[PDB]
Amino acid sequence: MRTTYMAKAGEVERKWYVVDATDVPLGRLSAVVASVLRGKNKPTFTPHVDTGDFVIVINADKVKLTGKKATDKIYYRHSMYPGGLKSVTAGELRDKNSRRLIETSVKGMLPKNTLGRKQFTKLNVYGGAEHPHAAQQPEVLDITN
Amino acid sequence: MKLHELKPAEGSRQVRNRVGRGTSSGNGKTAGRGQKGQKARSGGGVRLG
Amino acid sequence: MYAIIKTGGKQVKVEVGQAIYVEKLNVEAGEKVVFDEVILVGGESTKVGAPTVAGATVEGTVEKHGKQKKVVTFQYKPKKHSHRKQGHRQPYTKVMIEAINA
Amino acid sequence: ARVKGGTVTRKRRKKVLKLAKGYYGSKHTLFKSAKEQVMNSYYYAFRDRRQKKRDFRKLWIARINAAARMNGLSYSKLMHGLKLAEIDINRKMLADLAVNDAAAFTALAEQAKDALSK
Amino acid sequence: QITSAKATAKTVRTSPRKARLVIDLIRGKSVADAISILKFTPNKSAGIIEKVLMSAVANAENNFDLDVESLVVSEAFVNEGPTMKRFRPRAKGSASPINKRTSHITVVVTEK
RNA sequence: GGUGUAGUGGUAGGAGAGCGUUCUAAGGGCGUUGAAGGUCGAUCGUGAGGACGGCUGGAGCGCUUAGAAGUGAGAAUGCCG
RNA sequence: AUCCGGGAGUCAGACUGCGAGUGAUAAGAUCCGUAGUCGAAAGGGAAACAGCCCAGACCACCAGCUAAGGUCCCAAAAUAU
RNA sequence: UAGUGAACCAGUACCGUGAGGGAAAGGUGAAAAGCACCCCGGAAGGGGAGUGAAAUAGAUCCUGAAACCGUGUGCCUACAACAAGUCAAAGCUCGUUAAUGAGUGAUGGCGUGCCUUUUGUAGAAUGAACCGGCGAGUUACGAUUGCAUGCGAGGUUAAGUC
Repeated sequence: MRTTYMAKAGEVERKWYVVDATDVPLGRLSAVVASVLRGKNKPTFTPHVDTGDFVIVINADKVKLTGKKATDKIYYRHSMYPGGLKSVTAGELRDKNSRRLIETSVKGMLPKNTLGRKQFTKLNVYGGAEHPHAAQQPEVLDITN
Repeated sequence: MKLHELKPAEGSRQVRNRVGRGTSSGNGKTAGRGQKGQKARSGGGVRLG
Repeated sequence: MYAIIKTGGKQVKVEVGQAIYVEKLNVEAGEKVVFDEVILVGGESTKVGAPTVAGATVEGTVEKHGKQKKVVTFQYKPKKHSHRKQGHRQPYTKVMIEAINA
Repeated sequence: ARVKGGTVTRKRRKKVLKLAKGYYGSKHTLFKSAKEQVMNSYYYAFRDRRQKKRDFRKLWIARINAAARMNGLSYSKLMHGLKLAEIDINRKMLADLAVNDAAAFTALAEQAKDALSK
Repeated sequence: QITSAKATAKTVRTSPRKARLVIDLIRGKSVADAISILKFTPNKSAGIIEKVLMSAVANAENNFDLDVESLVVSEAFVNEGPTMKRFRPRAKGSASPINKRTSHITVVVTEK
């Protein structure tokens, strides 16, 4: 028992970031976004407290799928009933519910604690190019990642 | 020499073994005899020779 | 006023007018202790630590010689027969601090 | 010379039970099952006095990661540069200096920039 | 100066689970309403706690207190008395026991 | 006593040193100004284990050296309550 | 290392490089010779895993370096040249 | 729960047609001075007042542990997959055989009980409902070796008498 910082709940200020998605693949967008929300890129970790930030996503959508996988990465859902596998999606989710792409391929990237739920509700994914959240003054990142 | 200060001759009165009295004495759970077989039953061992 | 001082295997942050709980030092109570290896001097103009920044003597005095609580370290191995039993209680020396470089 | 077993067993079993205050069931007041989680608590204490040191190096490394990446250095080129600059700070001390003293951490960051610049 | 007279009734020949049902309905109320509460429950454990409260009221009158209209049932217990033990001839030769249980009941009547 | 160098996982099994219970002997003690027993405490030793204090209890018990054993429990589809 | 004497446990082994049989030139099969680990070995790796690769814990520390294996996120370190 | 089976009205109660088999059960206080009288209730049972050094010694009567059943309250708990712990840790409540204090614990890392038998166990191999009490390498006579003691080219008594 000696001196290292263990941050409290209301010590670390949060921010608001804006990220485009024009022709970047899924894995690297999701990787940088999921490393934002735990509180990395800030020297004041805990593994207890939400030290992360808020992330808004524009232009869901215009995300690439490199080479093929336009018709290939079949998702799967099962409904706990006999024979109930529903492979209803494909790369079709680019067209419709492009919210639903990034809300799966980021939820996989996170832990599955209770912090993997309080750190998931800070995403906002919009397929268009509009902030309804302009009341909160968000900033812009630059991805060379 | 008197009654309340007795001293024995050194190295000349040993203690005992009390066998089967706890696992960390060294001789508990089969008492220095080991696993099954007729040397470890009640009064086992063949006759001499 | 920072000072980062090698004491034993460990490194310690040091200010003026506090106590540090360090290992044994072979010195009677209390008397004077002069630590020698000083990496950093902080504050305003940081004396960056080349190893043994020269002319850096950190002085101090001693309050007690005491011990931590016991550490019951029992080992066992299941479905076999084993008991090792110990208890360990290290000695500790408080260290008051005086007079970083001036 | 009949010896009864008067007051030894209570002393043993209650020295066991005082090691078991706050066990989340009927592991307060049952002698045969209190004498088991005390054993497993000793196994876990033996493990966890040796995973303190596995933990805090990973925590100070992560904080050095973030604060080093703030100054345009990846998280290992500090290590190699500071050993070329022949500097021997423990990872705890760079962690808390990296949190608090921005001036001192940027000073060490610039000398590590200067070190491997050769 | 003391308030809060007592009254008990020991080894009452009623089961101790069932009598804890009624004493759910009495704790914390005024005395003059809880008697009316007791007079309508149709149980064996109804017509006993009546006698306990009336003896407690008589204790508070004839020994210490005044002000019958300002008395609050503050505490009430159910504890287990000693148990009788008998048997019953169950079929195919054997037998299985039957417990018969008893309870101790106390009620404390503070003023306010 | 220093100071060096070396070693210290471990079942069956071999060897060594100690803790604890009941009694006997001798010396020296405690106790209605509270003994044994019970309960609680945030105490000491490397181990079994040992002190002190608060409460309950109402008539006997520790300490040192030696001796003798119906001398230590969690498991037997153990026995009794 | 040898000799003399006191005291035992063991006679159901297993898998994996290797090199040979019976098998169908099949088996986590079976039977031997050779070496290791488990049995009687805890820590790291192969998601989890007695026998595979690295390494054999007297104890404490919120000190430092490497092996096997790794460096986009879970999850520690290169989105390295 | 020892000691006869039995400290007590015991080879009794109880079981089998019969020969036969066979339990459990000790303790108020120095003295019975064993609660006059009042109060609720049919009583049982309690509350006053008394006896007594002590009634939480009130006749189931010395001390009165554990499982088990309750009452009150300091802290936590209704998006949660938990061999039930341990390492880390915010908050709230408290203040000790005074010391690197005590209670609780939102949250994160790691983590398949205890015996026995086995080449091998978390095992879907096998045993324990829980607590308490009892419950297993002893003794006599011989033999062999280690240690110790007294004598030592010697050692040493048995049965038996006082």
